[PDB]
Amino acid sequence: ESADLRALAKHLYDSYIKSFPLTKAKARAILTGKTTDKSPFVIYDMNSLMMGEDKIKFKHITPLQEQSKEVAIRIFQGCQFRSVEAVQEITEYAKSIPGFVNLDLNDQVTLLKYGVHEIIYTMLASLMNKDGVLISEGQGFMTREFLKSLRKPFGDFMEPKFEFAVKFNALELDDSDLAIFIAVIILSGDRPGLLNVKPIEDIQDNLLQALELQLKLNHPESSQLFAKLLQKMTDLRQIVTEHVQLLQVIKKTETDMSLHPLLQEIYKDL
Amino acid sequence: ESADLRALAKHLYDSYIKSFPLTKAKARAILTGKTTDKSPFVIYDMNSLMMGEDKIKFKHITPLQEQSKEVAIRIFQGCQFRSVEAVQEITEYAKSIPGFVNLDLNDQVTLLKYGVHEIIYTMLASLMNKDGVLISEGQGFMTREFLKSLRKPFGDFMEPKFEFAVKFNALELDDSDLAIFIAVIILSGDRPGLLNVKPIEDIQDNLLQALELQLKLNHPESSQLFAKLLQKMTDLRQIVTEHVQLLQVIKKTETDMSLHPLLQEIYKDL
Ligand SMILES: O=C(O)[C@H](Cc1ccccc1)Oc1ccc(-c2ccccc2)cc1
Repeated sequence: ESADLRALAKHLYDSYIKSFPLTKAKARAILTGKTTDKSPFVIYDMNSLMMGEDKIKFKHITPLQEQSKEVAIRIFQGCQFRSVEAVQEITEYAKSIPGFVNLDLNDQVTLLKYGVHEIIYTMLASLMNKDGVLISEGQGFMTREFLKSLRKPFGDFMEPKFEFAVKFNALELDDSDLAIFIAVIILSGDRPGLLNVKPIEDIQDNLLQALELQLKLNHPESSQLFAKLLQKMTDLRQIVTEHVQLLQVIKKTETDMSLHPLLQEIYKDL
Repeated sequence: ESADLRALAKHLYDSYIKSFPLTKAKARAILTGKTTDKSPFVIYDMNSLMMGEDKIKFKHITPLQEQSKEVAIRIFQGCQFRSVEAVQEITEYAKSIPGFVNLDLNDQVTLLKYGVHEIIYTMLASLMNKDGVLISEGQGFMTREFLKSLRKPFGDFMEPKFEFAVKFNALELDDSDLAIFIAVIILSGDRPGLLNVKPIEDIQDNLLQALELQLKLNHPESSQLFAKLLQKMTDLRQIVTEHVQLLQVIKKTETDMSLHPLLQEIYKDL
């Protein structure tokens, strides 16, 4: 019954909004979109970063570039802190999806563990455009040009995403679309370790139906959109694979240090 | 109109039969040991592989292996024969896809370059069951167990495809289904290098409509099969990749060998 799907879509959309601070609507208005009433603090150079990290609401480190920690490492470490926040926001949204909390606790952990990266890159695209990504609750903007002028290892760290984001955003999806999509991702069924796949695919199936209806009604002239969105899941997978790679590579730069114990402890890998 | 779509499905199914000698239909008939009009010779060890050259058209070596192109090599030399055989075939099927031959000559080469291996592992699935795969046009059956006990590297060339096959075959798709799915794979548009994307996406958007109707009609009691099928394309991409990196391994540990030109031309790391 379409009566239930429309209902399921509104529920999830509602949770998505109350779960994620920066929405794509809120992000798009700030971005390319005009809507100028509080412009962001651009970061196009080493000086932009420095001459700004001391005036931007950031809770980790301040501008100190001169034989005192490097810029390429400070930015990466910075994205890990934030991704720990996102993981928490995603976990909360996961518990709003009908059926998720009723699943075996182990599988819930497995679904989150293996779906968090795909969700993050999907939402990252809401903050990015061909020229950069919004930063800090949408208070800054780190240009795409800067990010590529980063150290030898971090130079390819964000370029692939930018390429994915541009294609993904061409779909012109809104938060009500992304909400259902993000749920489909969480409720996969192919994640390794699942103890009871039936309920998971049962829910994904119901989420997939909602998503389909949501796209037909919300984008009536955008043919086969549903199909395009699902085939984007192939792109995210590579994005996640390719990500664990550069990670292992980075895991061969900074390592043995006695001050990282309880700090590294908080930032395992995901 | 859903009538042109049905006509497209029929058209495609028709060219599919005309380009592929061993359909899933014939393959399943041979695999269901019940149908004994012509059963296969089961390869599951050296003696079997050895005797396999008597009841099959195995032009390879029957006697000693190691000091004369070991068993492993022999098996993959043939494998290589099949891919090129499949490429030429898939290449023939592609020309039947409406509009494909009208695309930019270069894009045609790109659609095939990235499409053909995803298609080969899709169709290869029709020849597998949890236990093994039919070889030499169904005349033979090589055990999954035997294939996995080969030399350190060659040993794990097929396992990831058997795992794909087991879950992909659970979808119970038939030749008329795969025909349209196989066409959706080629007419991607997200393939690297494509000079002209719009025209390509107009064809695929057409192929996806067809496939959607085909699945609803041919598998009415199968919810979200369409979606399930499209997500399977993510598995395909991954399989292609692990494969190439394996090929790169042999390329270094076997300098006396050779990866066929056509396959070499198609393959590019990264
Ligand atoms: O990569 C390819 O194009 C094919 C794809 C394929 C794999 C399994 C069944 C049918 C096709 O798989 C090959 C794997 C190994 C080899 C090979 C050839 C000579 C020596 C060592 C490996 C050739 C093809």
